[PDB]
Amino acid sequence: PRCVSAYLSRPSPFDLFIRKSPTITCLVVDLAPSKGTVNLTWSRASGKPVNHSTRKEEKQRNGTLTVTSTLPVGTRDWIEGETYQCRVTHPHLPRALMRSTTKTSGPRAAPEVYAFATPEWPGSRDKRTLACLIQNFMPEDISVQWLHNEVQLPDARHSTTQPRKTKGSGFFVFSRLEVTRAEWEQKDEFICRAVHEAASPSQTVQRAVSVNP
Amino acid sequence: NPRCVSAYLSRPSPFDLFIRKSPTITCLVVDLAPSKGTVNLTWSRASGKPVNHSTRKEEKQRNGTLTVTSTLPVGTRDWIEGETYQCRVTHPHLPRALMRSTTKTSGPRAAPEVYAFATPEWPGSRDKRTLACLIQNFMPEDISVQWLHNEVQLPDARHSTTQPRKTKGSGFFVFSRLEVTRAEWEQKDEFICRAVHEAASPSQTVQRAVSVNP
Amino acid sequence: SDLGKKLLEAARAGQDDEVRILTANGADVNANDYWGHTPLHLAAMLGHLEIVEVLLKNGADVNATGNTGRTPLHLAAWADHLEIVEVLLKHGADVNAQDKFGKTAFDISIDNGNEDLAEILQKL
Amino acid sequence: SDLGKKLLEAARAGQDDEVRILTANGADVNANDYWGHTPLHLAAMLGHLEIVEVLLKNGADVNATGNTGRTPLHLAAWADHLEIVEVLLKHGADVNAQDKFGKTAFDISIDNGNEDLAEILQKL
Repeated sequence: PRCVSAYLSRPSPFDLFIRKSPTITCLVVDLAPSKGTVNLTWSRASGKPVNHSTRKEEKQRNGTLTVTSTLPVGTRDWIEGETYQCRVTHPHLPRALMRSTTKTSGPRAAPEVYAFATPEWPGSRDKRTLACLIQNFMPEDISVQWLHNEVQLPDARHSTTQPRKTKGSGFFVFSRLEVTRAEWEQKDEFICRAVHEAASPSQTVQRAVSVNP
Repeated sequence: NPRCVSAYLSRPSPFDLFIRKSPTITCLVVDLAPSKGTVNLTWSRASGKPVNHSTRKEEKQRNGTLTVTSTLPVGTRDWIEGETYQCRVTHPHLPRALMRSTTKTSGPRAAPEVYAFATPEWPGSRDKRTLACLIQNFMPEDISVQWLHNEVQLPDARHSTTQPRKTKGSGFFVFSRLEVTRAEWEQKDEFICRAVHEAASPSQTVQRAVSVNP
Repeated sequence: SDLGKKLLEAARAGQDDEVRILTANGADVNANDYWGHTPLHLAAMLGHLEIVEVLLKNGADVNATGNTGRTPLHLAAWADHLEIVEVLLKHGADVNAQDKFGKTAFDISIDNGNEDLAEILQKL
Repeated sequence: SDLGKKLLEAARAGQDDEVRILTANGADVNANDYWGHTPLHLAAMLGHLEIVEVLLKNGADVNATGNTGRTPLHLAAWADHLEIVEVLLKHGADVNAQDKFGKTAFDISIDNGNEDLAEILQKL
């Protein structure tokens, strides 16, 4: 059944702390194409002005329409706890849709980062897999990246899981990075890096891993 | 906040299917409005042959939701031979009825690679470690993961396993996490991450051992 | 004997490239699957309307014999795979073919309460 | 000075156990957050109607001074946190309190097209 839903994201810890240009995104899914345009309206709880946002539309495989708005937010404003609301307006829409977002609260705890290389498995031995467990952080907002030779790889190179609750109070996450013989041979140095608000200093924790130690 | 009743129909767990040889499928209906009368969940087979007695579960949710499930036992033969099963969901004030169907997932076959790892001792709790398991490059995506200590299977609730994600290639991968205690690895430092998967030969099982200490 | 076995798999899979490239070797467009179904059964149900004609093209029987008496027009009606149903009677699928239970195509239309299904199963 | 800082955090968090256990030490029910808000602001918006009264209980001002002029009745109206709005006028929240822009409570009711909001913002 077709049901329009809306999702409002917090800024990536990377964008927020590293690039210091945080954005939030309002995602609207399962729209019926050419049913007129959907309005996405941004607002602040304090009623102060919002920046210009970028809107993206893309017809989907399943013939739903997906619409996003990305709003740049002040680093100070966010970290100081501004609340931002996405309001979604549509013609064939009964109630309007409202998502809001603000800086996550609650206890903080910095991430533990562990990195691992798969042993050589038969078949492709010109490939290995690096994997990373980051766990026991809170809140759940985390950025993961991989570096080779101290330079960050394209995000598309790796897969990262959604934060799941640990048996305790924190969260954990896995990242997978397939690599090539060409890569680890020219330098067997890789880093799994996490960006997290609770990591001190500079909100970063990383761990090195080599294929052949 | 939106409320769109949705329905999900699962394939049998490879464990149930190949190991226990008592497969079941489950029809899950979410986001129902409680006490709006009862929802009908009706099972049927594409071949028109009889379905077993199913079990129905209802549980109100701390989000006002009502969740309803029906679990249907299916013949191992019938499933593996490609029977198709449908869940049909009927409701009072319901416009059009809901229908999910399921059949053995076909496509190319690929066995899982299983790699298991222990976390080094991290400051703070050093009476805990974390075991982790990467299973990857299997297809199709139906996989069961379990952990054993001393060759005996632990309760499923002890571990977390991820949803199958596509690898960069044709296969899938999955992560499992298992927190352990000093008491456990000290009495025997033997743990196994086991996968059950249709493509694993023989006997649909692949496992890997891991120890807290190198 | 051998070629056909592989075929049906894709008939349900929807490997069109294959499917078009299998009758190209001269496939048994009337193959059966451990349960007397032609691909046409399996196509019919899933929205592989991509390949549901590819069969009738290479001659597949508009009403095959499912070994529970069920001809693809049944195995279409099964699914709110609806546009698929339409074609079946373009060239005639038996409208009143009985399973071994005592069931035909028009039957399932309310077995699922499908109002559109009874609507078009009251025509040809 | 110190106790209050911790307080508001929970005022938004919704740590009721805490919140009830903070005025228990004699908390400044009229604390402000870097942006003149009492907890009452922060309660109002999020559905912490659990704690929105806990404040008024221990005396919180039914119309505090947000440093963008915004009194919690605004910060309620903001959110389709609707049942929350109801209480505000049970004991009177200023119905016509102006922000520094030139905006009040009745304002937001159509800023969001909220028909129910204009419905009950045309009463007391």
